[PDB]
Amino acid sequence: CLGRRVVQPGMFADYPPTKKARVLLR
Amino acid sequence: SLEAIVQNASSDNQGIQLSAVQAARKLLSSDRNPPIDDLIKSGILPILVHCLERDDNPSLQFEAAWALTNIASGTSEQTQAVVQSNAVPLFLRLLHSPHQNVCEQAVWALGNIIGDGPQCRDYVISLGVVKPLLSFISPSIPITFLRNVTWVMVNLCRHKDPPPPMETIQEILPALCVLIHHTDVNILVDTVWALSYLTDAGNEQIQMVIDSGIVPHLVPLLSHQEVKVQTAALRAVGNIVTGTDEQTQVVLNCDALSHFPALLTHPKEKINKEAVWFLSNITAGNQQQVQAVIDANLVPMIIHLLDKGDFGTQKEAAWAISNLTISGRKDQVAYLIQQNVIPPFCNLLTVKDAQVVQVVLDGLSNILKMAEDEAETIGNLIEECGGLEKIEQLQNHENEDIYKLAYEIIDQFFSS
Repeated sequence: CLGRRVVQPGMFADYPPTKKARVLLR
Repeated sequence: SLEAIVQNASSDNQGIQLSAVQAARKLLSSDRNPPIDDLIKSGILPILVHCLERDDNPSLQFEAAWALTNIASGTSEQTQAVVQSNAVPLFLRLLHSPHQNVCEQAVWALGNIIGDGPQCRDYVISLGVVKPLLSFISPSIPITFLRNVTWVMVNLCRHKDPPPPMETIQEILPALCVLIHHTDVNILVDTVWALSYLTDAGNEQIQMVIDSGIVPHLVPLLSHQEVKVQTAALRAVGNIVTGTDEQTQVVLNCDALSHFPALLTHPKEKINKEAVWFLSNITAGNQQQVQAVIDANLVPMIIHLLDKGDFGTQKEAAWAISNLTISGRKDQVAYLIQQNVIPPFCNLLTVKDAQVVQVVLDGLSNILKMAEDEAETIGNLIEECGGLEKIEQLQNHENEDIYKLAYEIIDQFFSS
């Protein structure tokens, strides 16, 4: 059915990570 | 060994404690495959949490916070082990430490905990993390710390089941209005992503975002030099224009459509697809918003992407075309016809994606229904390019809705 749609799968796949480890020397 | 490390970390001599905690931290922060499960099983979590209480030894607090940060950066079960050992109230305490590095590492650890999910987030929120977190935003904050603060704000905004409390959004939004002016790429990308997570949360959240006055500062980021900013902005404002005509119009009044030529022609196909999604959410509005799209000289670019783009962009362009027919006037649809929309529109009728087929058929149906006299001419164009043969074939499509509509169209317009 026609009309506005929310963000679709596969769009903006480069989201900021939910979790980050602190790595020595990185 | 882990046994010795745990033993020495339980010690009452804080020099030995510190050495052992640092050894655990080293195990946890040397590569990207830390042995989190082994360190949890060894029983170190309560010891690290206890180390967080040592105001007399900031080094021990910092190293324990670092170890716990990395444990919490793992799977939900590992983050939850950190939460279960009562780490959160002690991290909140460390947020008011006089030593900057202790504060920063506590912010980081809380970021991982908050990132695990909405229930963890809401636990941390209920204990009062937001105001202390935001209090670090001042001219003297180091840029690395500010990047961590903004990432934590992303994590506070992003989960939807449930979304963050309204009070938390009201506290966060003024900080985002401050940070959207930063020129550090990392901070700006994370700020715009947090905004996008708010604008995807519902009409009420969208209205909160609009009422904050930030949209005029968000829209121009569609033409930022950094493509990561551009795509984050595309997501934030695109979510806005998924809402009502009035909210969409708030976005259009900032000259949004001006920024889209450089996005429809972008070398990256994913950007073309996202831009066309945005535009399809514009063409689904009222006649004035359809006309905004037309007046911006965007339709030929949309039709070119419908014809020659990758299949994902073609799908989004099929949506944009068909959505134009919802409230578009006969003269607007006529403009589309003038621009050779029919051949590529119809070419999309043989794809495997049933949703695209349905969208195209609905659009053609609305186009024919709208044209009172020109119906015969438009039918001649549909036949010319092979579209009619494609509809006839769709009569034998697996999908109920598709073949029903194919019958309807043929009967109502190709049976004279």
